[PDB]
Amino acid sequence: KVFGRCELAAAMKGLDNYRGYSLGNWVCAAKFESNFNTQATNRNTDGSTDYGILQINSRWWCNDGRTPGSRNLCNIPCSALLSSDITASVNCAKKIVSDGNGMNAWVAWRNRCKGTDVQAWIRGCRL
Repeated sequence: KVFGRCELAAAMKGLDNYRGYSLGNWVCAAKFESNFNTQATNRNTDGSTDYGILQINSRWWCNDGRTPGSRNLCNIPCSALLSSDITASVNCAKKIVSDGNGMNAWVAWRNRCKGTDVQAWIRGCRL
């Protein structure tokens, strides 16, 4: 499913201020990570693949059966992260952001959202 900005913001309200990260940060990351598309996937140089709305990596978080040495810390097959229901992505994202590096774990957030007016991303949305 390709989400609308405000639609995704409402879907992501459980992440609003989680670990101190305002909702705008989460919507901005999704935009630049998957362009609001739950079915997005990207293979990396190291053989791992990023999945879904938040492009969660198969090396540590989910199992895709083709990433040798993978850890599957979120205990889910990566395909669960491609569903139109983003719950699994939201619950795995919570573990990742708690890992110690915060949202810096998402390269697109670090390079395109961090230190910007992220409030603009939920502007106009009825929450």
